[PDB]
Amino acid sequence: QLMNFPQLPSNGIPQDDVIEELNKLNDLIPHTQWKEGKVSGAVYHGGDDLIHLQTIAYEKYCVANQLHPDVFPAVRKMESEVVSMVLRMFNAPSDTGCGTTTSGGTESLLLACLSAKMYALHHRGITEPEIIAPVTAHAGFDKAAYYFGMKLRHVELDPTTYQVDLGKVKKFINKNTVLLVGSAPNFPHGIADDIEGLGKIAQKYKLPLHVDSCLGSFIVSFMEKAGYKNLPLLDFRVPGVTSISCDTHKYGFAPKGSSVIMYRNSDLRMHQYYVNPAWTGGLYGSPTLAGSRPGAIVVGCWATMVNMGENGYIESCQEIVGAAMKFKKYIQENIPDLDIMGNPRYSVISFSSKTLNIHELSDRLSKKGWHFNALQKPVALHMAFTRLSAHVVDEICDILRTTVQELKSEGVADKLIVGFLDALYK
Amino acid sequence: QLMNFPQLPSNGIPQDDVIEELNKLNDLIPHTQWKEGKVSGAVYHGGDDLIHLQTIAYEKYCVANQLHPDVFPAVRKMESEVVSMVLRMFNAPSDTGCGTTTSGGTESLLLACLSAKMYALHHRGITEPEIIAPVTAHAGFDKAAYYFGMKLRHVELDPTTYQVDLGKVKKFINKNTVLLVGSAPNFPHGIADDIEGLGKIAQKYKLPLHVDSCLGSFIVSFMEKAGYKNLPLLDFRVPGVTSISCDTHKYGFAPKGSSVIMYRNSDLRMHQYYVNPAWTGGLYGSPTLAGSRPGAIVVGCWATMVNMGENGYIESCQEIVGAAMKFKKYIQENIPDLDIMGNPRYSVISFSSKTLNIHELSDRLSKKGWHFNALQKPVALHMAFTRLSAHVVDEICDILRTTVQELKSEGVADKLIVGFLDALYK
Repeated sequence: QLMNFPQLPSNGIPQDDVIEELNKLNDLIPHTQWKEGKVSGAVYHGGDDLIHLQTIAYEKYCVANQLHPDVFPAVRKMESEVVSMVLRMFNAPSDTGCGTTTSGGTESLLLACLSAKMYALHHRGITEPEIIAPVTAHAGFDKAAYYFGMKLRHVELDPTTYQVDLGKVKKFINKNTVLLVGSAPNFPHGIADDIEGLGKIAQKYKLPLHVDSCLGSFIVSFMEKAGYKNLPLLDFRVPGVTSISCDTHKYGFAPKGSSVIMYRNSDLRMHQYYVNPAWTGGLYGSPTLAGSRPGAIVVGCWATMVNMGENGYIESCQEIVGAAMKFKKYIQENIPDLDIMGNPRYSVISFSSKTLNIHELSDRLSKKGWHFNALQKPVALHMAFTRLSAHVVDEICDILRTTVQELKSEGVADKLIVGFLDALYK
Repeated sequence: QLMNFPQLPSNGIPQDDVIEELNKLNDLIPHTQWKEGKVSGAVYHGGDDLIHLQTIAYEKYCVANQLHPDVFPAVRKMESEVVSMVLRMFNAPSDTGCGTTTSGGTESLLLACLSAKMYALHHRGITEPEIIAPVTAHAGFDKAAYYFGMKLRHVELDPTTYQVDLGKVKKFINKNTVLLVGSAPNFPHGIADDIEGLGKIAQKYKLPLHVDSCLGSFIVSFMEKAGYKNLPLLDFRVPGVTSISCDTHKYGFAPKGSSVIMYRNSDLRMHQYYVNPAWTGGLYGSPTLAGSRPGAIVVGCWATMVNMGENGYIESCQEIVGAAMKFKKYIQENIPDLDIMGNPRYSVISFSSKTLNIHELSDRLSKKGWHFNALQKPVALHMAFTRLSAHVVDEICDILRTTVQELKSEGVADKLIVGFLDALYK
């Protein structure tokens, strides 16, 4: 049995008695087997070898804190490089094309939102900021409206392609609209909204255009280098594109808790910064929303991108997307009871069904240890393909079986969410 | 010479060619010698042995993501423990006394602010939130007002004790006031504001009381167990105390990027959470402000607190504070040209001088490789004692020498800060 600690021990336990417990924890208390590619997301690589790299890199820069460039210059140099490499993947202006680093993919979105808020509030003085984005967007956009007190307006989609209706959005352009969003790809259905034709509308109403490539990251960019044709534009080559998010801790396989927000020029990110010279403790200047920052993490991110190179994320994209498509084809050819959502061109595959109760089906799967992300409006579920789940041949026959087992069988919910949040500390 | 990367390499370089570069970086590009205890802050421990622990712990839980408790349960169990141990250090109600974990010490402050904003906006419906705090507070409080659009009102201090004037604050109690802050200790001067007598005023105007112990962390709490007398109350034993911040990545020696925010009951933190069931991608529920979170970091934090135990942070407090006091005494007995700021009872020591130009003095030191935090209003400087700088006997004779070398010698600055922020990516 493993020992728990309601409070600090009388005497500190040796390092040896610790790692033993660090293993007792992994070995004992059961969990979802991500190592066996049974989770849609969470772990995106899992390679014992890769982990070891970012582990020793962690050790080298364990104390690193981006708050102090004068003390940790190498970390500064490695960030300027990371952002630089990511900028080239999305073909940002080699001239004014700047960028910045963030923690989670969520912080990246909030910084693009704060950028537009304090921008339109500087060139238009909008006292009532208003952000508009697809319903298929990410909760990261729904947070910004809550925190910054902005007005978030959801826009419905095209029932056929499941993309975004570029017409309904026009009906929402106001004197308060500060930015328009285009998830590419979105989290729910993994389908890139019309971006190539969205960099034209942005130019019309002089509004900032943000692309939520947090999920796409190192897949969408390499779709072209992987040898895939008929692919829209999802980046700065689209003149109407302002900012672009990208999670390196996702499909970059970088240490969890590392993403990047990009811009077309510096005067934009200027509005995402915080400046307070008046402060007595000195004169703060957070490039992001955080004070002290985990230097090691970004270093581990820098090391993976080099160890992988441009050739790595190709053999990565080809593999991941390769499986996602094989998956899609199998649930079309076989498993006739399922319905693909739109035309997933990438590594994320979504689907639904009116013949079966998808809600119960999900439970039938989770009971077998396989966890698909449960969706709503419409009620569905998907599988974000990772290197681990890239061993798909198994869970294709698995889902068919489960579907075979299905057909062979004759109020304010706001208060509930808070409950399982408090339950994370007992 | 070290190789730089404007973009991803043609072919990924072997792990071996990476760690070599990871060392070339440390070895080559010069930096401030924190290992020699020449930095007031940044690195708080630096122990090769300790680092190794949190390094292998990192490896065990490298993929860990707090977004998925069902996948990483051990991380859940270790967080519930961490918060639990920290709660006991500050003597929170063993009944309703709850808590939560955060990234940087900054996020912890913002969550206490959002807590009060969405609280007074729920029980009083205050459309114009108003936060009041000492000028000696932290920039973390100045950020919340900027992001959440709250009104931050600074309050001056007592010219003699350098604490906070509990009278001037009374003159600011409004129908918009949502919380009062009490830095303990503050960053600028490392002097704990009157908290023992501040838990009485909080009860008067039924306002939430937040203690910024982000800097004090594992020092203030252990001041009593270290064998020190005549110590005010800086925690929940003060009935008027609502929330309390604490940076574990500071004096806890935990992996950088880990702090904790505490409450007296759950209904408080309830307001710091984010809830969005309406979201189509599912039903988000961020306990903090972040999406995906670095599980490894909190695990490394959990491992240090156990390896240290309650006996570790005593031999820690006794050592750190021991040096800070020896430092203070030496600049009083010797170095008659300096003036201690108030009565620093802890590990942080601040001072000033009218005889010498402190600004130039700071430069004289930084030129010798010794970096003290430059302060303003009043123009001064301090030294936050870490385990490394806890070898003080040296830099006491160093500062005297530098002072000896001193006396032996016959517009909108807002636009400037943004400059050195953009310069972090070239």
